[PDB]
Amino acid sequence: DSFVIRGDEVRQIAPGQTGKIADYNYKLPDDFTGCVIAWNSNNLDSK
Amino acid sequence: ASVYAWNRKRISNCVADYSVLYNSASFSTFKCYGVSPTKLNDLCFTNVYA
Amino acid sequence: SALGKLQDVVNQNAQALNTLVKQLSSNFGAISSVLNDILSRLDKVEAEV
Repeated sequence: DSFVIRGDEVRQIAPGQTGKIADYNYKLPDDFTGCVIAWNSNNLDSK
Repeated sequence: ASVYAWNRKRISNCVADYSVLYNSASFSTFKCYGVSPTKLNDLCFTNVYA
Repeated sequence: SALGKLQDVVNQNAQALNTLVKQLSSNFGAISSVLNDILSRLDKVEAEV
């Protein structure tokens, strides 16, 4: 699963989370087996 | 206020919508120690102190 | 005082049941022993702990 998101929201990409990204954009199951990988991409995604 | 003379406001006789607080992404932490911030809107309290 | 055996057999069972009921009020380290406090105050990932 992959997307670009605002850096302050990355905390929401986990089981049991709440907020606009977790509620309306993309929700992990609360027993998620997997890895969440993210990086600040301001040198390429900013425009 | 200063941290040595820290300010207390008693909060009373009202509705309070904690979602209006929790939705504000400016809050770099919102750690809660005997309640979860999602649940607050379904509770009612005998006093609140800020 | 002759029937102390039978009335003690009643008392032992009453004390055992009353001990078992009173233990529902014990926290065992939880935030409350009232199970509906936990379920109303905490969201699932905290509540299950």
